Amino acid sequence: SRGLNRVHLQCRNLQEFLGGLSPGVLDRLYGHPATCLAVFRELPSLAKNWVMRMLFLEQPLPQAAVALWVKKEFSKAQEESTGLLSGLRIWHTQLLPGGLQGLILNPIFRQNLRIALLGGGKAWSDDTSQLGPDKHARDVPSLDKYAEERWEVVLHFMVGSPSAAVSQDLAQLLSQAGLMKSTEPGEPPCITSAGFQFLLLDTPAQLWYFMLQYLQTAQSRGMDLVEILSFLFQLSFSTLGKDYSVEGMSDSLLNFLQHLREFGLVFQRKRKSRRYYPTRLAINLSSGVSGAGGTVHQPGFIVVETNYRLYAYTESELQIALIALFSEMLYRFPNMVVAQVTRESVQQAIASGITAQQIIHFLRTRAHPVMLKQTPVLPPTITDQIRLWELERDRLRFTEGVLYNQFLSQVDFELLLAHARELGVLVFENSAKRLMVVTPAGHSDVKRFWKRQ
Amino acid sequence: QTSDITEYLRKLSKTGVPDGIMQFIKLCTVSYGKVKLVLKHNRYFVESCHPDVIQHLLQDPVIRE
Amino acid sequence: MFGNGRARSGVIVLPCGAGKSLVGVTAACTVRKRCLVLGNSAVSVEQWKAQFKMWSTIDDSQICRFTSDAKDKPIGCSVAISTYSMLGHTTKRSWEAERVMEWLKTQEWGLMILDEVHTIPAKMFRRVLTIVQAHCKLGLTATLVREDDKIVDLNFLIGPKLYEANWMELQNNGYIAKVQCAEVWCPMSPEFYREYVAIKTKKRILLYTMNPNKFRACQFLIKFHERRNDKIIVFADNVFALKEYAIRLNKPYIYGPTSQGERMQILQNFKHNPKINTIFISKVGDTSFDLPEANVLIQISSHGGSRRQEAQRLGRVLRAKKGMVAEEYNAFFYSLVSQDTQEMAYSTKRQRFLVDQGYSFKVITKLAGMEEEDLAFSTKEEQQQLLQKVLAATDLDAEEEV
Amino acid sequence: MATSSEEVLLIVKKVRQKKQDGALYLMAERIAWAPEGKDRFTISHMYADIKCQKISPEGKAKIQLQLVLHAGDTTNFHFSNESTAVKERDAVKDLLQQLL
Amino acid sequence: RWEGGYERTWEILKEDESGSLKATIEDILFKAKRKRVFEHH
Amino acid sequence: VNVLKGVLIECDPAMKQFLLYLDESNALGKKFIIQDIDDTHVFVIAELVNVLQERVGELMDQNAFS
Repeated sequence: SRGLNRVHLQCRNLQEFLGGLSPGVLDRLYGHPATCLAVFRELPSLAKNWVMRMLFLEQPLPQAAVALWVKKEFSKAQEESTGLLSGLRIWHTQLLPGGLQGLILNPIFRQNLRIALLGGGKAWSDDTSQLGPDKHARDVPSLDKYAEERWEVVLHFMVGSPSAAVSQDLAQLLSQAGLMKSTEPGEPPCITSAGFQFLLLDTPAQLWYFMLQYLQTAQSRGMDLVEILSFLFQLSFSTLGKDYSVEGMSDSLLNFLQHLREFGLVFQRKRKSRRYYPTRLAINLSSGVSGAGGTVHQPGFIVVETNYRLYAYTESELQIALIALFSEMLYRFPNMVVAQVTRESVQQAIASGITAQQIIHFLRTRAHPVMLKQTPVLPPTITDQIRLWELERDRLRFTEGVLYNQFLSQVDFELLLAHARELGVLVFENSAKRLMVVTPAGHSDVKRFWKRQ
Repeated sequence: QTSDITEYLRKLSKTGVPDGIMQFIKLCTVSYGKVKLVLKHNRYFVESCHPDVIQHLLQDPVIRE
Repeated sequence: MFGNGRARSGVIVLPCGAGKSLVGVTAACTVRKRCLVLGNSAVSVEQWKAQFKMWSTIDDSQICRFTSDAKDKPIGCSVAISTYSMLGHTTKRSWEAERVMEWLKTQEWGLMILDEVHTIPAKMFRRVLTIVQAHCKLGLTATLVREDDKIVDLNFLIGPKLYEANWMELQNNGYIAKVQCAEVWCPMSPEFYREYVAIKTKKRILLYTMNPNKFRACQFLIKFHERRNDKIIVFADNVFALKEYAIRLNKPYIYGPTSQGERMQILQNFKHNPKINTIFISKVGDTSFDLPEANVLIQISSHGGSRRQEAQRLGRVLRAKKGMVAEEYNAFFYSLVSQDTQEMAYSTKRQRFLVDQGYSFKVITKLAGMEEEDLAFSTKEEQQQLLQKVLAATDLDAEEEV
Repeated sequence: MATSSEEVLLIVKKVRQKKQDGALYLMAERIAWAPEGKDRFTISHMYADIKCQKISPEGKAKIQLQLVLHAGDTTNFHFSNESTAVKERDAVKDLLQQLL
Repeated sequence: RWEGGYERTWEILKEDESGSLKATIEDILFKAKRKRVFEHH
Repeated sequence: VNVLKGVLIECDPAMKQFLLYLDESNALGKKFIIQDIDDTHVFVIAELVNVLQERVGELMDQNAFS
């Protein structure tokens, strides 16, 4: 993985991003709309059952009640939830409030935990975004086309803008997460190695990371306003606000609203005001970790006979610019016979990255054609040929460094090897010829240790 | 004849003719031959079809009986 | 081919290790035609004649052989077994070829039985239709195209393509061995690669051919099948290349310029009265007197002029371990191809032919287990002594005529 | 010897049988002509229903093994072992008459 | 004499789309499902 | 002190001599290979990276032939 492991699982990315935030921002995060998200995104039952324990108990409990609640045949699963206890960063171990090592949760989060489960009040039904009492009365299939257009524009920036001329700043945004790579001889950015896998599963889990990308700056942006705004589209459809958000807003709320609309999770009316309605893709974000859909017959079907892998053709306007972005295949006279002489076109794209797991994922999981009709394994004997093409780019290495030669003793060269290894500037060592490669970044420090020993 | 197999190709495409370039080409080589029988040489008869005989009189019978 | 009383000239596809000369005799009885067998060499004379014994009475009534010095009944029969048109030399063969050509156009004009026409040029086909007035032609060739040509089709003079059989049904029944293709790419030796891009003569062919990294793999493949006492034969296009491959590891060997009396007993030492297991053949001892018919074949060179002759050799040599295979595999087939020697030009074209034969194809670049085996050329000193012998070998060493 | 008819006889691969170069396996107390790489056995018999066996002399170039049954069925076995045939064509004859 | 009957047989088997218009495979399915026997022992 | 700056290139032992043949054939500079560490590590002048890109046309052709 090159930057997508934290996207498949949502409960792991939220705990990692929470550890590197400001203490004043985390205080405002502990609200009533955030209580239904730190538990629903989880999966194990042990990490979810401890939330109800800290709600009824008013006094801190020691660790003796925890080591006994596992009875005798359950402490093995207790160590798995130990690392997760520090991920949410909501508990606190005291000294001895009534026994030994008393565990207590932040009372700021405990107050808002009962509002969204048992107790209530009034401010919860007054603020917008989190509520917004408004029904839907607009053509639903007419708005589904705008949800696909928001994601199609992103595809143009990954290729090089073949026919788009919008002013959306989306090329630099995806470059921070390692998805888009800036072209060195030119100026339109291309795509990285991890960007190919995003155009395969087509899951709305990646759009959740794009919303928290602007918050990573930690300058003048708060999380309490983003968390209360992201809860709008999480309630599927029939969750609006008419014009209640217009009266209660500011300059910071309008900035995050324009960026979320361009992602493909919510649709906004003209003039960037009036009534807003979330898209259809936001339903799959709260359902599971992935999803499928978009076809009813699946006309595509590959070949499992030869080795050039005849890719599928004739589908829609999505697979036309998608295969050319992978490795730029070829086409003949009829209905665009793609991938017919794959021998040199694949090696052109592998020279800029080790894109080996994305081609196999696109060859095996493209529309589920062979695994439903046929029975044996989809790839024949190409699993070894693909690995051979990746090893061809390992025959050389373009890196700089300095070499030290002509020593005197053998036991003296072994001491110098530990100097470059601890600092992290050592690449390759040789005890038979007394040779060591040192990167130029730490060249001014290795020469000092040799003059003293 | 090639005119019979053309109708089966148009029904397979389902409301669509195969372009039209190869349609006018279906008029070149036909089924013709010779048979040796009691005549102790050659007896000119091929198949029960009819387009295989019309396009031949303007070559061999015009120069020799 | 003949199922309505008409002609329909063409070439049919049939398995090689099932009876290529057997379908011609059976078809000659239903067609009811005084056919004429035209073989490709000397081995085709004894094959076609064997089918006229246990199936008809033509062997002792209407038999004739114009080749191999026989001339049995020149007048009174038309069914004969000749060899295309290789019996027509200028001046040297004057009245000999005249009596054969004149007396053939009078009492024979039936079917032109042809076998293995994918390596015969169009110049020989002109002399075939000239010396005989056959009214029909028969094609018995299992290959698809000829001499690996995709821009010029010279098959319209001896019958074009007619019909091909389902190789998936032929292989999964008991007609051909379960060929398991697996390419073996061996690294190039650095001591022999320096002189390959140094000279500009034909001597560099033997450099990568005598690869010590490939010789260790060639000996490992023999040892891998020695414990399984299976019929294995290493193939090689060059004549003086397979000789060293058998003397270093103490095994017999045969090649072209040897002797007719010597190969008469050695050929019987593998099928009739065997005594030797590992034998090395070439392009001469296969379509001359008897078919090899082994089980495991190893290809060393893949750049010779015979880019289509080894296609039919894959079916004739690699025979099954019984004759009526059920549904499991057992036969193996590897290929030794050098690396960084400009050899992939032919190693790529073989993939288009193997996918049509229903054979399993795969690539294995690392044998994984070759170093941990009692083999030769273990040290770097023995590999250096081979350089002083390959470069010292004269290129004139070929036959002895002027 | 342990008076138990031990030591499994020599197994010879690839043996012809009327244009069928299958495989004749010599187990312990019974013979089995295993059809190539399979699990069943085509010609299934034992070391009892075989009357007399015949071989080939030194003058004949061919080497065929004939097993005369009891109902008049004679099945020929043309040897084709490329490894060792001169030393094994007699071993098959010897190990079938010296061990019963 | 095989091609004399094999050529005319393919002409009928190729026009197999005409049999799908008749409700033969559909009328039997609805009648074979309603056959509910009752032999309570 | 005595130092030697270069470009570390990791390769195959059987492929190391491929770049050595170009050293005795190219007449552009004084010497192509400036230092040879082991059978899998060679050096080259840092200002010859763009010049080496021209030799890819003849190196990639024989690479796919392996």
